[PDB]
Amino acid sequence: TFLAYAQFNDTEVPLIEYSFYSDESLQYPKTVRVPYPKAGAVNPTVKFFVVNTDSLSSVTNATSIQITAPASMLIGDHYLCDVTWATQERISLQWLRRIQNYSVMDICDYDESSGRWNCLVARQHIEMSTTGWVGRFRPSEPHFTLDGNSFYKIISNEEGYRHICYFQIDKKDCTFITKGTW
Amino acid sequence: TPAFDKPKVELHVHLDGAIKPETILYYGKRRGIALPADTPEELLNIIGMDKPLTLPDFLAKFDYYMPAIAGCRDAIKRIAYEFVEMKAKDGVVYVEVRYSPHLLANSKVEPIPWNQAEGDLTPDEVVSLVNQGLQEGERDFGVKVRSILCCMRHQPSWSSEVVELCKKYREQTVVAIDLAGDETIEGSSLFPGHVQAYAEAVKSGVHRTVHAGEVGSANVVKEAVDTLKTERLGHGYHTLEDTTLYNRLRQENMHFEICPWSSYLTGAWKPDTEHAVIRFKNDQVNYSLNTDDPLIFKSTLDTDYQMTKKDMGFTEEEFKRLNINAAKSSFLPEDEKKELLDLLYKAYRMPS
Ligand SMILES: *[C@@H]1O[C@H](CO)[C@@H](O[C@@H]2O[C@H](CO)[C@@H](O[C@@H]3O[C@H](CO)[C@@H](O)[C@H](O[C@H]4O[C@H](CO)[C@@H](O)[C@H](O)[C@@H]4O)[C@@H]3O)[C@H](O)[C@H]2NC(C)=O)[C@H](O)[C@H]1NC(C)=O
Ligand SMILES: *[C@@H]1O[C@H](CO)[C@@H](O[C@@H]2O[C@H](CO)[C@@H](O)[C@H](O)[C@H]2NC(C)=O)[C@H](O)[C@H]1NC(C)=O
Ligand SMILES: *[C@@H]1O[C@H](CO)[C@@H](O[C@@H]2O[C@H](CO)[C@@H](O)[C@H](O)[C@H]2NC(C)=O)[C@H](O)[C@H]1NC(C)=O
Ligand SMILES: *[C@@H]1O[C@H](CO)[C@@H](O)[C@H](O)[C@H]1NC(C)=O
Ligand SMILES: [Zn+2]
Repeated sequence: TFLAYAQFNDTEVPLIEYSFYSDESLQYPKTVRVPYPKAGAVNPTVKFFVVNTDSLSSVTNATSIQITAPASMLIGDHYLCDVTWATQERISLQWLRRIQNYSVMDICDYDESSGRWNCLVARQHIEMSTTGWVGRFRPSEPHFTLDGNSFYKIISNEEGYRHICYFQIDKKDCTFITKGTW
Repeated sequence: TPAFDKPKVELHVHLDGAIKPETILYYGKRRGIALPADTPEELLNIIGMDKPLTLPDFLAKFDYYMPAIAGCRDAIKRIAYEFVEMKAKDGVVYVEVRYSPHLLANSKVEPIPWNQAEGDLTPDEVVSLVNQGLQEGERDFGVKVRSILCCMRHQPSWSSEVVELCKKYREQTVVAIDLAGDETIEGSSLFPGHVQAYAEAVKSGVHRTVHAGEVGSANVVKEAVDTLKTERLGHGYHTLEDTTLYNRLRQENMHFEICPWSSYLTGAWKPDTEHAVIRFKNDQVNYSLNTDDPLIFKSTLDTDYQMTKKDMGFTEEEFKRLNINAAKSSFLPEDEKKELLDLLYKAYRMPS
């Protein structure tokens, strides 16, 4: 039914530039130039939309519903780093701060009346670290149950081992279902 | 440095009036919206007052920045969040915040405000955003926060949906309907759409406050209470000009939301009088201390307390008891109002 998508704005991302020589037939070398943020430099920015493909007009431009992002992320630079559909009308996003030791999962439902997506702050889910960064490379992805009211997700436990946790969508606390020195 | 270094309550503060200079500057740049300054610092000075200019040249300060915030869903949510934090920076343990949802929208909005083009942000989307921000902030900075939706006096057209929103977002931080704007606009309190909103408010359980008596007759206050059925009064100062109403109000236990430093700067209080407030102190009246618009008055809640303490001999014993009235008069559900007081009594070294 729905097509979710991201939009990246590279407007002020500096360019890396390097020469490309091509076949010997090419008299003057080409300068490849690419938007690429080196460390500390200016990052892209991102926005996230969902559109409904069943109701597409051909007489009107098609309507995309933006899903803003956590106010706890908007106070500074951030990244969109996971999106996972949970049900036919439920979608989960994971945002991450430019300083990558704090991340936030949102869970959004289609709102039949408004026509929009609404994510209640009481289904939000924080994940953080003080020894390092969140995730092996990025935060893990949720695996929801059929009805989409709970999910399993690989998070790092009390003694720092990565094991499967079991969350309820509107409950801060999870239960580990595996433990061990592995 | 603090004037009253204990848990406080605040009932009268405007969101549009309490924004960070830095994040106005940020959203200006991003959107390519022109701005009188370029340092976050010296921008505060162009928007902020220190001399007591008056209500004409005050409302002009909004035009400086509002264009940069409005119409930008990202900003609405952020200023809400950043606000909760600035209250946690003062003593505040519970706040009610007021803003006009229509003044931040750029779509489905009578006169589109602040000169912006159409138009994607509906005033519904706005309240939603603001809520999501206040709720995230309550959690992250630990201050209880509820919101108050404003009707504008010169625009009685809007006040229909204002109270309708109030009803649907009851479950999410909105607890009461306000009515700021211009007081000295001919018979405003009586406008048809305005009174019918406050009618629906009473009929639907939605609590009611009204900006009335700030700079305007004691009759403005009269209509607020009688025709409009207000439970609290924004400012209320020139009600000390009708002793029958004043004394029948203390009788019925009316709450007065009072802004000391705001009064000086708006011109509503002239410095050659005793402040409206000092009377309220000796008269054992139900009242609270607020701030209205910190960004524009360049203030923190401490300034309104530092003023009351220094300029007019307020003592900790008074400060404690008016913060109690505040909670008592607050628009919380009874059970949570109780636990607020519990929190207050305890940190004041009083019982249960
Ligand atoms: C992606 O990101 C970039 C930068 O973050 C963002 O670029 C900015 O967009 C705005 C809006 O187009 C630009 O600001 C405009 O600049 C032009 C050109 O000089 C002006 O004509 C604009 O109009 C102003 O005046 C009008 C009438 O007075 C008004 O109608 C209007 O509201 C303005 O007041 C305006 O100043 C800004 O310059 C760029 N910034 C940069 C660095 O390029 C862009 O919008 C983003 N795009 C997407 C798809 O997200
Ligand atoms: C897949 O997507 C949607 C949502 O699951 C389904 O269409 C919905 O059907 C419900 C229940 O019958 C209706 O009340 C809604 O009008 C539909 N949702 C929306 C918002 O469009 C649809 O049934 C599924 N696909 C098919 C064709 O089976
Ligand atoms: C993520 O990392 C930041 C930076 O590494 C952490 O904050 C640091 O830790 C403590 C307390 O804040 C201070 O001694 C350091 O000065 C902080 N560093 C700076 C300059 O930020 C923070 O604990 C981590 N998690 C977050 C941001 O929630
Ligand atoms: C739709 O897209 C753009 C608006 O951004 C415009 O130039 C075009 O005229 C529009 N046309 C339709 C198909 O509605
Ligand atoms: Zn006010």
